[PDB]
Amino acid sequence: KVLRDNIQGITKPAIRRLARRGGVKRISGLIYEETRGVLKVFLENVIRDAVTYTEHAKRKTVTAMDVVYALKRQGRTLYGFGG
Amino acid sequence: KVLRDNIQGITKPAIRRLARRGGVKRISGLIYEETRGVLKVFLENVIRDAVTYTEHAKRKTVTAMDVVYALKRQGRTLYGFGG
Amino acid sequence: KRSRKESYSVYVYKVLKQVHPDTGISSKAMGIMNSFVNDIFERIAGEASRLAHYNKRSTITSREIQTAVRLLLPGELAKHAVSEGTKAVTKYTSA
Amino acid sequence: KRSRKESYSVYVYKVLKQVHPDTGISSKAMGIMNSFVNDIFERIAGEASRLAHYNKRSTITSREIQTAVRLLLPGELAKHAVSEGTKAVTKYTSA
Amino acid sequence: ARAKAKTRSSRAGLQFPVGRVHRLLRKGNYSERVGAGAPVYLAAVLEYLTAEILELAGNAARDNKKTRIIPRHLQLAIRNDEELNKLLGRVTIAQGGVLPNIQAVLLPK
Amino acid sequence: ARAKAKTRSSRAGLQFPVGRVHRLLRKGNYSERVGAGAPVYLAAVLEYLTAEILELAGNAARDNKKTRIIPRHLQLAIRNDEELNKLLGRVTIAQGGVLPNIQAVLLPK
Amino acid sequence: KPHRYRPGTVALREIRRYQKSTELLIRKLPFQRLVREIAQDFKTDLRFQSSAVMALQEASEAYLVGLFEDTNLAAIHAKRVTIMPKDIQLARRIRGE
Amino acid sequence: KPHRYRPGTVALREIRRYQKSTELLIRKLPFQRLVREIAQDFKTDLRFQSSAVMALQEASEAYLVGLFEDTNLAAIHAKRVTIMPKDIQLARRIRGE
Amino acid sequence: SGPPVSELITKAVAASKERSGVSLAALKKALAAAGYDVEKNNSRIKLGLKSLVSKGTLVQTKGTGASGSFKLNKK
DNA sequence: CATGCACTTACATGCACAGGATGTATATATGTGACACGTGCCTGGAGACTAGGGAGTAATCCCCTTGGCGGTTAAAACGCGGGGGACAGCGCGTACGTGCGTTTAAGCGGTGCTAGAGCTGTCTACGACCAATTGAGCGGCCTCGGCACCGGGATTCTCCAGTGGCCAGTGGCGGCC
DNA sequence: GGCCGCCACTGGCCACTGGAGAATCCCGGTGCCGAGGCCGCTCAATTGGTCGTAGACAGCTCTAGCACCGCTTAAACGCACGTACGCGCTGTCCCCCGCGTTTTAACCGCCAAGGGGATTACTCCCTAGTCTCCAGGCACGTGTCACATATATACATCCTGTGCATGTAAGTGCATG
Repeated sequence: KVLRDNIQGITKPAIRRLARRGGVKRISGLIYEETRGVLKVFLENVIRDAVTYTEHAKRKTVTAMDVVYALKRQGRTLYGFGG
Repeated sequence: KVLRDNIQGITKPAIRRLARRGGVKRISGLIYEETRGVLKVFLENVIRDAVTYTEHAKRKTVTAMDVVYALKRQGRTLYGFGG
Repeated sequence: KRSRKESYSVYVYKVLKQVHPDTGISSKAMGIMNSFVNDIFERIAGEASRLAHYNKRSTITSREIQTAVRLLLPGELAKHAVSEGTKAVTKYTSA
Repeated sequence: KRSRKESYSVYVYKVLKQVHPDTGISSKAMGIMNSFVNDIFERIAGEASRLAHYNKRSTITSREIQTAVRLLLPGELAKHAVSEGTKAVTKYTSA
Repeated sequence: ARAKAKTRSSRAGLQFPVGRVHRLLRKGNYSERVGAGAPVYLAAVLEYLTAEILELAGNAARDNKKTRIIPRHLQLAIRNDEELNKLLGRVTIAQGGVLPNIQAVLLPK
Repeated sequence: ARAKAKTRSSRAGLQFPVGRVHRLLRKGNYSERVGAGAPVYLAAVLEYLTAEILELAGNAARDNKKTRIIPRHLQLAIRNDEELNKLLGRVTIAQGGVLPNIQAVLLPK
Repeated sequence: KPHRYRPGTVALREIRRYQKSTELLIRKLPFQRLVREIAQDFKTDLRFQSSAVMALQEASEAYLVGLFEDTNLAAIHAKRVTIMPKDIQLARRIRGE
Repeated sequence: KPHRYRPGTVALREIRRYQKSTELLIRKLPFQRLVREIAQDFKTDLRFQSSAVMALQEASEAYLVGLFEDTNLAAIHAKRVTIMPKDIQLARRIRGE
Repeated sequence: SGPPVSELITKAVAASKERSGVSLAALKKALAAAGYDVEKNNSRIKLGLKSLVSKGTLVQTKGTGASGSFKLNKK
């Protein structure tokens, strides 16, 4: 029912892959947990708004269109999911 | 009437004043002209916007309302001018 | 002969005397407050407009406004505004 | 069947064949172009509404559309958009 | 023959103008109809925000022993509150100045 | 006695729907009245913009010898134009990837 | 003798590869797990469109990657090639976060 | 010998003064001259509300001052106390200017 | 050809006789003034100075290894 | 007698403290205009009443979402190692900081003008509203060929071993004192 | 005869290079599933007329900006001398990616189930709109005290001279070679 630790599901090699996409040549060992915290902050910031949209839509199922609304609210508009 | 290099009308000690208000301790000699170019880019953008407002307004004179509309167009909202 | 112009002067000055009866104000600070209250008015109004579009509603209700407050206003100001606005809506409902 | 859902597939496909008769299109890229055109459309609509409000204009006309596209679009994109729109406005003016 | 005039702000028990905000929302073109409680709720929210920021400006003015609110007081009140700073991270204020703030490495020794 | 129902996009020689965009403006609540040439001008502007972005996308797909345009090609086109990237810096394409970019200090001797 | 590449060469080849690639680098279902875990902290027992999860994955990877280019710029700006969490804090403070 | 402060002391005092002060750090008349100079390039015979020029002012020191705290953060990141124009360039590019 | 860089380093340190020992930068400037391809032979200078240190003919004042100041022995 | 050593003693260096000097605070005196408060008004907002229509609610169904079960491997994780990088120390030369003298030009008061913002009447172009209608555009189907995956060869990049040049350590000899 | 300077012998160190190995790019081939084209439907764009009004212009007004001028210092510039700071170099130590191995859970993929998204209908609560009437907030006028400014002390604090704690080196008496 409940979930306790899935932030560690964003594993270190995945962060390494993202950093190589980011052009980072060398990654410190202290990076990964801080990036987990930063990712947690960004995800909660968007998904609180998403929950707000979905509840205001009187739905209990989260739709991607609300995710688009939340992302374009925070100046992070995404192309490829509108409609 | 025709003005030529009023970009240097922003004096170097005024740039030092602006840096000290920003808490800058030590300023290179290379700084001032580069910052003049940067503020030139900033001013020309915002005055392009404010002008476009003004000829759309069918007015010859720039109003401060046009200015604050231009700033809020850039996400740089300014308060205290009748907006 | 001058055309009348709108301001928030009486309301902000009276709520200032409510919160601090002994405190004055400078006029350009009132201009800043005018810009602030206007700015938040179009922020909430635009959020309410697009939220009314997203659920295809042509009527913006207090639910939309409250949703917009939860969106733009973060944390404690949102829930305090919800409580006070709910009180105001309840009092208007009794009115 | 179900209710009709609006899309811009046919127009973008026509424009694609105008610029490239030879090449194809992917449907997820089609969703990207729909997001793109809807985003630009709502942007221009927003500044049109704002500018019409600033001049207190009850009717939204082409001149402030021109103003808004000159405002948003950078440089030669804006000038050629003005040129294309002016050409189309003249042709529709001539019916 | 007719009921006496009574304001809707008083009907909410509020100071912010219900009729003015209602008219501005109607003419601001956000929806073609509007719920009755929506502008009352809106005016209540703005009155609450104005009251709290006026409290903070009053504390700022009292700390500097000045009776009247100054844009410097507004700048100090907004920038020293992390909630209001995150509300207004992109807002600039005329003649506001900044927080008195130095880096520790800029200090001597 | 009706004439043949002709289309306004053809009247302006355009591809984008004049009637649909005019309907969107009438129901998108930006003003209660809309000048007749305004959606025509808007559709022309949109057609121009779509023409350039699609042309750049087809050019990029041809550069990658690909006969059907890809969101990767959309990213590569939209990021390699200065004015388009300045128009759309804050906007992300799904599955777009990133520009090939390595700093010179990252490169070896 | 078993070959061993000199350090960073494979890292640069990784950079070229994943700049060339377009796919998501995050494991899909652990991301779904974490998204639902954050979701129940706001409202429990909700349902998700998989499209919403994929959109969150795309936006999250994009924000992270752009943060890493900013971090790389800060690190080389500090004349270093190894990124640090202080670089990330600097980048977030510049971005206004 | 005459009195002479060591370097940085006057800088600290004026930093405290100008952080405490709110008054304009630009001479007003050459600022107005530069505004008219730039604006004439885009449209001829442009006239200005003085209030419009003033709003253009506090916008100018607002953008510039924020750019210098960004620059100062870059410099203290770079273990320096003297700013260099590439720090400003870094701040602009990370902000996306 | 000429003599190896060790003797040139000895005249480089003996040219000044400051209270503090000569820096690496100052001896590089001294070899530049006297004439040497110092851009090609930084490692040669480092090994020569370290070898002279190991004999005890030179004593390093404040730095360690090739950094800091370098001064002559007691005799 | 002489000579080296050790002990004593003068010399020198760096850290700590008093004292001056100047900047900043802080206390008292004085005007003033800016904020605040009484006043006329009209205009925008409330009062009464209605139409109707957007919206709340009931029903349903099916499609989408959740839940679960097996295979498999890529994916993560763990360990070794060893190079590359961070970073501290040190110095150095320079480039701003600070300080003092000058010019000027920014700034303030006062004059004068008029473009130009802006208000008001007209009225006309234009667009919303409404009824019919259709055809264009959208939902669904179907085929295909472009392309993703697979498999094979060439290419390129890289890294490290072999090699020659370059330099310093070493030995030996002649010449002079 | 011995010792030192110079010339010659020799080994160690650094860069240059070729080649091997491995990752990658490139080349068909082929099955397959989105793309796109066809086809059937429907709803919304069109067409046409009307009515009412939105804004463009004429005209007029007064006002704010623009320029000029004339003093009048503030600061901007400029020079000069000095420190402290970027920064270049290097030593050193440790951190983190390369690589190989083990585990593991993610993912396909397959299937069940059911839940709520969504759609349709129905009826009604509200609210947009109209007319009437009236008081609230803003323009207007004024007055008056909070604050700006000036000035005189008073302390803070920062630099610096210098007074004490600590390292150093030399002189010389004394013991003894």
